[PDB]
Amino acid sequence: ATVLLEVPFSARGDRIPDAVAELRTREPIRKVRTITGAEAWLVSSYALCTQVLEDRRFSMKETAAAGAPRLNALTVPPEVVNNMGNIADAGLRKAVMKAITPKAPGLEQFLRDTANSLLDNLITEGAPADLRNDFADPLATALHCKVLGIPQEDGPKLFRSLSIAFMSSADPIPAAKINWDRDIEYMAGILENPNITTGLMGELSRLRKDPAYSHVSDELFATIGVTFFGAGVISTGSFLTTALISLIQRPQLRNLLHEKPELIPAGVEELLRINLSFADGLPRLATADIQVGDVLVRKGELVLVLLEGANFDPEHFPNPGSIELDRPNPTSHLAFGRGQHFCPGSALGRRHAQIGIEALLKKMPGVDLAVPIDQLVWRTRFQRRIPERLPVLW
Ligand code: HEM
Ligand SMILES: O=C1N[C@@H](Cc2ccc(O)cc2)CN[C@H]1Cc1ccc(O)cc1
Repeated sequence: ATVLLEVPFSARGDRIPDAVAELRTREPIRKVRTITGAEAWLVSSYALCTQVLEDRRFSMKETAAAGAPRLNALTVPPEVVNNMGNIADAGLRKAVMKAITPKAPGLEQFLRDTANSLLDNLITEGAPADLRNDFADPLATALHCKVLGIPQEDGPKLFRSLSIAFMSSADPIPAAKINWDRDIEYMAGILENPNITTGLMGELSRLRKDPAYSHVSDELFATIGVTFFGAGVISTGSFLTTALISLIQRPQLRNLLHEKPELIPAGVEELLRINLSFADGLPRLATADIQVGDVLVRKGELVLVLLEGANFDPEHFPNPGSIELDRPNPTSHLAFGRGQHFCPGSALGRRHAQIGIEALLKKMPGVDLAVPIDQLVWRTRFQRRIPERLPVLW
């Protein structure tokens, strides 16, 4: 006798498990057990993943309902699971989007200057260098302080909440509440700080005093700052880190992008497609009985949309494990999701990775791992797959 298949399969972000293609072929929707002990439906084909993400009856908000089967414990208040819905209901979606575009004057130059400064410091210090802790994550942090309009010196402490805030735990996490409440207090102070007049927080600060937003809660305004900092920093830092591994393990591609940097955007789109940064499927709770492939999902059941299931599906992306810069459907991957909850920071995430990679290839054309790849230490029970350190030489 064996127990029901458990998720996630592996915390490693450098290889996709063979089990993914086996499930996709044999049972592209099948029952699994999550870390909390709940059962869920794991969806692993492109066709079924998109079906779920495109049907709002598979609800993100309802995953926070008391008594629901859970993928993991909440690390935020339950209402914050509906964060984007709350922002939209407050009439703030357009303003938040506009504030997080990479097209803001001087923003791309700031990303370039910051990436170049971080790389120059690594070169001065000498190999080995840690590309996660001393490149990708500080670049993500600096970017988000700039986008938010908050002091660069405040970034490191906000960043240190993230190793806990983005845990994927079976049980509630006491430290997550301590950090959440403290970070909310910080953002509430930013809204009242007369010096904060730029970026997302400067815009929220002004809208907060505009009569057309007088009944939007101060709780929501502070929550937008904490959540966009956290989601953006963890997602960009983690994606860039693991994309650097994907690139370092593909020296022919690395050489091609070094030689022809105009191919970097197409390269980043493929690095997004093959990315294993999301450690768990995207969760949704069924609000009705809905047929998904051979399974009638019942109201109240949990569904997990496995992004690498979709993104490595050979029926949608032939030769899925290969980075091919001339695919006919290059942006049709699910790295930023699909449907109602499509990533609001997608353009900024793409630009962060493009500039980070462009700068690294110019500064360190000979970049390579400084340890055998198996020696990377993959963070466990986390919402992202990331190596704890990424030691390189050049
Ligand atoms: C490479 C970088 C990024 C990746 C791969 C990524 C990926 C994703 C994915 C897959 C989703 C959909 C989740 C779902 O449907 O359950 C999402 C949602 C979200 N992301 Fe991103 N993200 C990235 C960057 C960012 C940035 C830069 C920000 C903000 C500054 C951001 C903010 C958010 C937020 C707030 C949501 C929730 C949207 C909703 O619920 O409607 N992301 N992201
Ligand atoms: O915008 C959001 N949208 C939802 C997206 C979501 C839903 C369910 C999950 O299992 C994971 C993420 C959750 N809260 C935020 C993301 C977030 C989470 C934790 C933090 O400490 C900071 C920012």
